[PDB]
Amino acid sequence: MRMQTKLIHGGISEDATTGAVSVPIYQTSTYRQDAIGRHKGYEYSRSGNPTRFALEELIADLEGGVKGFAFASGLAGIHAVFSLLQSGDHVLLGDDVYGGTFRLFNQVLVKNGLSCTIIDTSDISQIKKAIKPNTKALYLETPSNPLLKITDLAQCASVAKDHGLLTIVDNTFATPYYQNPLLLGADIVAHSGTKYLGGHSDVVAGLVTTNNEALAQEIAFFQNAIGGVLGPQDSWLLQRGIKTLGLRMEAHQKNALCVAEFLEKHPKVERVYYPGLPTHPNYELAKKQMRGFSGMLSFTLKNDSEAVAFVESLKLFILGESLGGVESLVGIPAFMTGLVRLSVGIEHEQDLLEDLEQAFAKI
Amino acid sequence: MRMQTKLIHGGISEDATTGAVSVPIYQTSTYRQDAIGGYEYSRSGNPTRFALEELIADLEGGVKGFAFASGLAGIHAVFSLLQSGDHVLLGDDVYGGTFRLFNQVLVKNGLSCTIIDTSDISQIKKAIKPNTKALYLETPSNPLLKITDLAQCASVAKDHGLLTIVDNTFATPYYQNPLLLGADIVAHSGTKYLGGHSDVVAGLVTTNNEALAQEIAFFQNAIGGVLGPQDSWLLQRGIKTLGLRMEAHQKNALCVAEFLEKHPKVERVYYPGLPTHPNYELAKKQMRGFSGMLSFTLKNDSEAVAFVESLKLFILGESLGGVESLVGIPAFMTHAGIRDGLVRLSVGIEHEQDLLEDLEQAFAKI
Amino acid sequence: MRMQTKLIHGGISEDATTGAVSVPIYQTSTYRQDGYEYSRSGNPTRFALEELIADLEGGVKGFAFASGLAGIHAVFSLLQSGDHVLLGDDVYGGTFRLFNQVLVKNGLSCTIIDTSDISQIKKAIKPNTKALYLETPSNPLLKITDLAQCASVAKDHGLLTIVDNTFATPYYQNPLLLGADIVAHSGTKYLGGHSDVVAGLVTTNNEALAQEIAFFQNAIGGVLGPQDSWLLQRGIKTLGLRMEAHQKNALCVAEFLEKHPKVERVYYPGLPTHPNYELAKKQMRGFSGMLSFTLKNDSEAVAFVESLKLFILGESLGGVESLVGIPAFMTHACIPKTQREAAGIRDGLVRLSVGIEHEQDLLEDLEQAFAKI
Amino acid sequence: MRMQTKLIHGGISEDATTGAVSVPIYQTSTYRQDAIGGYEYSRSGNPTRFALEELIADLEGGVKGFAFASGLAGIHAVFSLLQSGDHVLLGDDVYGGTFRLFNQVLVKNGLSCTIIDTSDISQIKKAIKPNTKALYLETPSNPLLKITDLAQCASVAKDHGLLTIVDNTFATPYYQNPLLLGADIVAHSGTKYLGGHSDVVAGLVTTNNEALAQEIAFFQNAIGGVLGPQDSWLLQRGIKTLGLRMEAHQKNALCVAEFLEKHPKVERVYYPGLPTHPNYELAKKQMRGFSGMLSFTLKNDSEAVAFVESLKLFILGESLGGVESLVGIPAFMAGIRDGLVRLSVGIEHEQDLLEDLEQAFAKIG
Repeated sequence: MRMQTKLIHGGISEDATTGAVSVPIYQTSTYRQDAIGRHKGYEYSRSGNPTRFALEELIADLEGGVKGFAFASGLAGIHAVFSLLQSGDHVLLGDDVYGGTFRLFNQVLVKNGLSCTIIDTSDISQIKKAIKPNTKALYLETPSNPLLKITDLAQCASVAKDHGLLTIVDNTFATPYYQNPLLLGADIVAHSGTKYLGGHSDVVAGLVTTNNEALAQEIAFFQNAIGGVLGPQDSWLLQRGIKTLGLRMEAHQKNALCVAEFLEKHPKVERVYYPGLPTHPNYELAKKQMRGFSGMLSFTLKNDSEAVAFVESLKLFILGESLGGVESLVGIPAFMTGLVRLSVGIEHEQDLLEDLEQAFAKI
Repeated sequence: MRMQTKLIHGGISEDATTGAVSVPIYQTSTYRQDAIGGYEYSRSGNPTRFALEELIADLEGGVKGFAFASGLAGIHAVFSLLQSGDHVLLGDDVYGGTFRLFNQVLVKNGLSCTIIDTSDISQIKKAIKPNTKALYLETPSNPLLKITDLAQCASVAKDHGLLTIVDNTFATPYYQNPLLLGADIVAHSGTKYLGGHSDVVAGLVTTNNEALAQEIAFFQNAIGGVLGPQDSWLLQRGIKTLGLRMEAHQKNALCVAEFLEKHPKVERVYYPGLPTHPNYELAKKQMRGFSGMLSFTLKNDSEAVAFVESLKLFILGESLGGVESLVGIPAFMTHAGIRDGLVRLSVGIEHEQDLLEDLEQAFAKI
Repeated sequence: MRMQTKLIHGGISEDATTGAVSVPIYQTSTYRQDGYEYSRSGNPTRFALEELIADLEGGVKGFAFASGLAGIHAVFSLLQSGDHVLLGDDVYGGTFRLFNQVLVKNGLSCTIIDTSDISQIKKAIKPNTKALYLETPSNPLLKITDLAQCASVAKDHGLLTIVDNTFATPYYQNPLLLGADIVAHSGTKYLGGHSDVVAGLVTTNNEALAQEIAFFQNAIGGVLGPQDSWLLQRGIKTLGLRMEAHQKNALCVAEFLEKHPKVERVYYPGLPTHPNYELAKKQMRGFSGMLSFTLKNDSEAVAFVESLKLFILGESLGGVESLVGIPAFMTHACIPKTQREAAGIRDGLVRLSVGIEHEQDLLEDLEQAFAKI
Repeated sequence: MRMQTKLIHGGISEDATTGAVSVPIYQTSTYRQDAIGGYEYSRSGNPTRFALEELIADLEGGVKGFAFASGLAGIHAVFSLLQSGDHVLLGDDVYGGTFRLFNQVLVKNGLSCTIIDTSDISQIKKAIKPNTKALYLETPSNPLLKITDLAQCASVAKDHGLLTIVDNTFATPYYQNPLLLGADIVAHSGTKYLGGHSDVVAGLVTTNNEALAQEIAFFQNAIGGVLGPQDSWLLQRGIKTLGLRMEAHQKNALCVAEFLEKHPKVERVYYPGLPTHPNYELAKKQMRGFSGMLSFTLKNDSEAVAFVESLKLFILGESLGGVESLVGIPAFMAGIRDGLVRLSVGIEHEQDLLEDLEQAFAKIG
C-alpha cells in the first residue's frame, strides 16, 4: 500500500473487535486485569492507551520506524528525546533551529549538565569541526524555520555515524508525506503534531519515532518516567487530522508556489525564502531528499519599516503564532520567535493573492 | 463560599461572554491577534486549561495553578526549578514513580537525593547538607499511609534555605491544605481523586509564591507537558463532585478498616482514621478527614495473591481514587515496611455492604 | 619495576642486537630498504627516549622535539581555526607568546584565568573551547592547581587537559594518572638536568591523540636530533637522585629564607604555610628545586643578586648548577610594571633554581649576600 | 492601528464596563475583596495609573509600563535593580539631575560610574569593567543635542552581559523607539513632551523583557514612588495630542534653527534637524523626526543673560516640552559655555516666535 493509502489504513485505523472504521476514544485512566502478572495488554494510561497506541503505530508506519510515541506537545517529545543523555554530554544544534528547542537547551537542558554548540548545518565542515570527545548527538531540522534553510540529511547522517553520534531530525515542516529522514540515515524523528499532521490548528501534540529497538526502549522509558503523554482525545483528533495530510500537503504546496512566484515578481519584495523556488540556495539538494515542498515561506520587502503595516492590513491570512493549519497564517519572527513568515493554507489561491495584493496597495 | 460551594463555583466555573454554566472546551492550538504585541498559543495558555488552573489554585489557596499531562509531568517540572549540583531530601516511602524520577531521570541530570523517614523530625535535621535546596513530602504515605507533621517539617525547612514541596494526592484539597501549613509547592495526581472517575490522566501543581509561580510557569511552557483542553474540562467536571465523593470515600473506608481490623485472617490495618494508627492525633490535627486509601497485611503472607484474585467487586488494577473500588499488591505493581503480603485498597463509593460482602467471600477462599 | 628502576631500564635502554647497555647514536638521515625509513619520521635513538618518557608518565607514545616550545606547538597544531583555549594566568611567557604571536594569527583564541580557582575556568568556557592548558606548580609564584578536579571538569565539557609538567617532573607528578590527556615537558630543564641540552618532550594517554601528535611532529619537522635524544636520555637516568637532592636543598633554602629578617614572603610548595600545601601533598610525591622569595625592600633585590657568587645569574632552570634571576628584570622585563605587581611579580621578587651543590655552600652564599645589603 | 491612531485608542482608552471614552479617575486607596485569594492597594495597582502604563508600553513597544512620581523617581527605580559593587557607563552630558542621582545617591549605595562620550562607540568599549552591568544613553542629549547610535551601542552592550537603558524624553515615542533598536529599558520624564502642557510632574518607564518587568514592578511598589491617579489621567489626556504637538514643535524648531544659523550675531547652533550637525545622517536613520529642543551659543558670550531677559514671548523658566515656549541658560539652571542658551520651542505661531527673537537680538552689541 502507498503513502496515500497508508494515511487512511496505516498503523491501527480500525477497532479489531467491533469493526469500527474509527479507533474508539479510550477516555480511561486504568484497566482491569485478570490474575496478577497477566494483563489484558494495558495496565495504566500513562504507560499505554489503545487510542494513543493506534496513533503511535500510524506515525511509525509512515516514517518507517519500529515504534511511535505521542506527547503533550512538540517540545515535550523533543525533551524526552534528550532525556536519553547523561550530564556531561554534548549536542550540536543547527544555527536556526526552532526557538523553543533553543530555549530547551539554553534554559532547561544546559542547566542540567547538557552542553550544545550552534553551527550552520548546511555547512558540513562546520559540524566536522564542532565535535568534542563528549558530543553524543547531531540535531538537524530541514527545511529550517524561518528562512527554509536546507541541510543535507544523508551526508550529515553518514558523518554523524562514523563518529559515535545520534542523528536526530525535526521533520515538522516537511511532513512524512514529503520527507523520511529515517530512510536517509536518521535514528530519531520528531514532529510537532500541533502543525501540519493535525492540520486544523486544533491540537497540541508531539510525535517521535525511531529506527532502533534499543532507542525505542529508551524513549518509551522516559515517556512513561516523565509522563508528558498525549491524551486519548487529542491522539484521536491528531490521527483524524493525519488522514487528510496528503490532500492538504498537496494543496499547501500548490498554493505556496503561486504565492512564492507572485511574491518574487513583486516591486515591494526583495528576497524570498521558499524551497520550491529554483532560486533558493540548495534547491537541488531539496528535490533530491524531498518529494515536495510544504506551505512555509519567509520573505522580505525592500522597505524594511513597513513590515508591520503590511501584516496588520491583511484580511484573509490570520495574524497569529502557529503554522501548518488549513487557514493561512502570518507572522514576523522578530517579535514572535523586517522578515515576514507565511503559512500558506488551503483557501482558494486567487483569494490569497487578492488578499496579498490589497495589503501591498496599502504601503 | 465554603469548600463545598467553591468546588462548584470556584476559579472560573462559568463562561463570561455567553453565560454558559460550564466552561467551553477550546480544542484550539492558536489564536488570532489584533497585535503585534490574552491568549497567543495553547501550550503557553488555554482558556479551558486556565479555568481549571484557577480552580485548583482557588481550592488550595495558591496564587496560580498549573495543569500537566500527568501527575509525574507535574512533579518533574517542579524539580526543573533546580540546578545540577543541588540536593533534595526524600521520604522513605514516597510514591514509586517519584522515586523512579530521581533514580532514573534526575540524578543523571545532576541532582542528588537522600532518603529519610519524614515522620522522624530529627532525621531531617541530621540529613541537611549545604547544597540541600528542598524537602519533598507525601502525607499520608503511599502505600503505608504514614503521617508526617507538615507544620513542623516546613518550620525546620523554612529556617534553612529549603523549599517545602508536598504531594497532596491522597488527601486532596478537601481534607488537607499544605500551603496553609507552611508548604511552598503543592502537587497532585489529578488522575486520582480530583478526576475521581478513573477516566483522566492529569497533574496539578499550585503555589503560595508569586516568583515560584513564574518558574513553574516557565517550565510548564518550556518543557511542554501540558494538559489538553478536553482532559482539563473533564478534570474540572470531576472536581465538582469531589466533596460528596470524599465523604463517601471516607464513610466506606472507615467501615472497611473497622471490618479488616476485626478480621481473624488480618494482622495490621494501615488507615489514618483508625484510632490505633501511629500519629492518629496528628492526622486529626492537620486533616479535616481521611480519604478512602488503606492497606492491610494478612497474617499469612503467601495467601495475598489468591485473596486479591478472588475479589469480585474490587477491580484488580493499577490506579486509585476512582468511584470504583480498586485493589493492588504494591510489591508486584507500583513497586521499609512493605511485605509481599501487603494489600492496598482504594475503597470506592459503592454500597458499604457490597464492599464488605466482597471481602467476606474472598477471605473464605484462603 | 618502580619509578627509580624505570629511569634506568624503562622505554628502550639497551641495544637488542649488540647487547650495549646504552642505545647507539644513529647519526643517520636515511636507511636502506629491501622498520625505519627517514630520521625525521623515525630514528632509533629518538625512539628509545620517546618510549622512556611515555613509560615514565604512563603514556602510549612519546615524542621528542627540538625544544619545549616546539612540542607545545605540535600539541596546539591539533586544533582547527575557530577553536578556543583556556590558559593559566601564570603561563610561561613563551607559551603565552606562542598564542599571542603565532597561533592567534592562525585562528585560535584564548582567555587567561587563574587555574587555582576552579569556578573561573567554568565561567570562561565557551561553546567553542576545546582545550585547557595547565602548569603546576607555576612559574614564578609556584601556585598549585588541582589536577584531578580540573581534568574532571574539563572532561565533562568537551575539553582536552594539557599539562606542562616541567617543574614537578614525572618523578613527583603524573598528570595522565590524574585525568590529563597530554603531558608536555621542556627536556631542557630537570629531565636533561645538566643545562647542556635543549629539548621538548610530549606524551599522551590517547592512541587517537598520539596519531595526531605523530603526524605534526613529522609534518612540521621540529624533531629532536639523535645526539640530543641520547644526551637527554643519559640525563634522565639520574633524574631521581637529582630531584631528591634538589628538593632537599630547596627545602633547606626555603626554611633558611623565612627565618630571615630581610625576606618577606617565600614561595615554595614544600612549606606548610604555602597556599594549597595540602593539595600539593595530594597530587605530588615531592616538590622541586624551584622557589622564589620576595624581600621587604624592592630596590635591595638587585644588590642581593649581584653579590651572589655561587648561584649563577642565568635565564634557565633545573640544572645541577644553582640559578638566580629577577623575573621582573629578565623573564618579564617587557611587561608594564603596574601589570607585573597586578600579577604578583614585584621588582623585589627573586627566583632560585636550587641546584645540587652542598647545601651549606648554598646557604653561606645567601648569608654573605644578605650581609651585603 | 498607526502611531497617530494609537495615541488615541492605545493601551486602555475606554472604560470597559460603562463605555466611557475616557478612563475614569480612581481617587481610591483601597478596594473591597471577596478574598482571601484585580486591584488590592493603589500603590500596587490603580486602574487609572494602569491605563497610562499600558498606553506607554503600547507606544514604545514594551510588555509593561510603569508610572512614577517623577522622571527621576523612575530612573531611580530602574537603577534600583543593581547590587552594590556593580558598574555603569554614563553619557558625558546626561540630564543634570541624572548625574546628581548617581553622584550623590546611588554611588554611596555601592554603585560606580564612568562618564564617557557615547557618540564615540570606541570609547564605551574602552571603559567596560568585569563588574559593569549597564550602559545609560540619552539621545538627543541635554543640552547639546549630541546624537548616540542606539542600534550599535545596544549591540556592543548585548554581546557583553550589559543592559541598555535609554532616556527617551527628548525625542518622544513619536520620533524614536529605542526598544526596537535593541534597547532593554526606556525611560521618560512625562513632565516634558508627553504631558505637553507643563502642568504635570511624572515619569514613565517601559521594557521589552518579562523578567525586567517583574523587577521594575517590584521596585516601583517597594520604594513607592508611584504616580497618582489624577496625574496619570492628565498625562494620558496630554499624550492624546502628542503627534499633533510634536509635528508643530519640529516645524517651529526647524524654522528657528535656520534663523539662528544664518544670523550674524550667533556663533554655533545645536539642532539634529540641521544638515550641518554632527551625525545628522545618524539622526535621520534612527529618528522619524527632530523635536522642539535646540541650543545655541552666540558670538558675544557675556551678553547671554541680557538676551534671555529681553524675550517677551518665550518664558524664562525651568523646564521643557510644553505648548508654551521656554528658555534657559542650562549653566545657571564639557560643551556647556556660560553663554549657551537653550530653547524649548513651543507650538505658537512661528512668525511670533521669530519676531520675539529679532527684537531680542536687536538689543545686544
